[PDB]
Order: sequence, then structure tokens, then C-alpha cells
Amino acid sequence: FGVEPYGQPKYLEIAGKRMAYIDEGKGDAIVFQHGNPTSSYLWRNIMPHLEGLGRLVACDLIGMGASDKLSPSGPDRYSYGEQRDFLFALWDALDLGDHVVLVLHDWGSALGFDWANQHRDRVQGIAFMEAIVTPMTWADWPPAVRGVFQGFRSPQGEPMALEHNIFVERVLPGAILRQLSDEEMNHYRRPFVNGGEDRRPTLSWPRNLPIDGEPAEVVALVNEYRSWLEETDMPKLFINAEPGAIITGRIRDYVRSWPNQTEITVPGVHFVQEDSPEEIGAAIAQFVRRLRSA
Ligand SMILES: [Cl-]
Repeated sequence: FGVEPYGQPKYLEIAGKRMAYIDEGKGDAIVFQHGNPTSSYLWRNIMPHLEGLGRLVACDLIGMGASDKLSPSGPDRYSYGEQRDFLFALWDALDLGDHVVLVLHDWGSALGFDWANQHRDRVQGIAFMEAIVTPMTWADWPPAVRGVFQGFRSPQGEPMALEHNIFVERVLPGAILRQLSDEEMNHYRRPFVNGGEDRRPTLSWPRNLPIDGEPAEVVALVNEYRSWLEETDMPKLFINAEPGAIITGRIRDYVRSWPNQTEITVPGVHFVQEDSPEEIGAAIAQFVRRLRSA
């Protein structure tokens, strides 16, 4: 468990806002996308396993990591669609090519599965873990954090996230089996040290989760892309977690139904990269070698 970020930070302005990203190596792209409340930092111990297998790209979502904050910020900002507009523009700017392997977690999986479904001819394979794969009910959601996420999805969410930073301070470490070092935790806290709107992305994201049919637009998006995943012969690598968090139970059964997929299981809850980076990295490398090595 290295504490240092991978690679050098780079920035490009997208719609007048700086977006930060890692871009190392050469060849066909391997694109790692984080979710909430993380950044490219999440992949620092995984990316080294793919050196020499492609061009390794990991972007920080708008409002997250080293990327700029939107202003004026408020409850109408950092929706799925807004996040998608920024990210997909950054990916276009980076000229990723047409043999992309996506490596996806959490909201990074909704964004990446959506991108792949819109660019089917440019995606070579998808590796995913603890991903958003189907509309949910609360029965699918980890029991220990049902009240907290229902809380986020109410007016209580503003104090919880913007004042108390509960996503970063409580949800993130609660969903890692090991204890992070102070140094690692400081990297996850850095984008969100200031109280108030700086923390808005951490609150907007849970409000987009497709749970009991709301928000309908996200439910519809996920139904669309999963309808493709269910039938496509695109190669897939499912990294299961034990105990896991959002892919457990019937959702885990469902993902296992998808075609042209292999899996592994690693120890972890939600932020599996922080419990099992060597096993994850090794599996993705083996996947990519099978797809590419000759
Ligand atoms: Cl979330």
C-alpha cells in the first residue's frame, strides 16, 4: 500500500474548468475511472500492474481530486449529466483511440458503462468492481448505511455532507477493511477540507443513485446500458468483493449472468482497491494480456 499518487498530475481546461488527470505510457488506452468520494488516487496501487500493457489514463471528476470546483455551486450542480458532460469531453480531448479497456468503480462504472454503450466500437474490454449495474431497492443496499444514504437523499444531506463531511469521514473508511494511514486519508480529504460547497459532489452523487425508481432519468440510463451488457460479447472482468457492498446478493447473481465474463473474488467491502490492490492489478493485467498480448 503505497501512499504516493501514481504518475504526474496534468491539467486541461474543459468548459472553462481545469480537470486533472494521469496519462502515462504508450499504446492502446486503459482508462481507470473512480467514483464517490474518491479520485484518481484510488488507482495508485493498481495502475503499476499495467505498465507496458498500454497507455494508462485516470481522470479526476469535476469537483473532485485536483479538478476545479463548479461555481456558484448548489443542489442543482454535479448531477450525473453534468459530471458526464465534463468527463466525456475530457476523454474526447485525450484522444483515447479505439481499443479502450475500461477499469471502473462506483459512479465511475455508470459513467464508463454509459460511455462504452455510446461508443461500442471503441471498447475492447471492461473490468469492473463494486459497480452500478441495475436499478436498486433499499433491500440491495448495505444495511449498515441505509439510514445514512436515506439521510443524504433528504434535506438532512446538506448538513451531513457540507458541514460534517460524513461521506469522506465516515462512509469511506467504514467501507475499507484495513485502516488507512493518515497520509492516505489526507489525500482523500484534500479536495474536501473546506466546509460548504466544496463538498457538494459527495452529496449530489448519492442523490443520483437509482433506488426505488428515483431519479427516473438515472434508472432509465442504467436500464439502457445494462440491456447491452446482458447481451454483448464484449469481454468482461468482474472483480467480486467479499463481503462486498453494492454488488452482493441478487445483484451479484445478476452480474454473473452476463456473457463473456470471468471473475475473481477479493477481500473488501466497497473501496476494494484499498484492501486488495495487488490481486486486482494482477487480474486486470492478465485480462488485458489475453485481450492484447501476441
Ligand atoms: Cl454515492
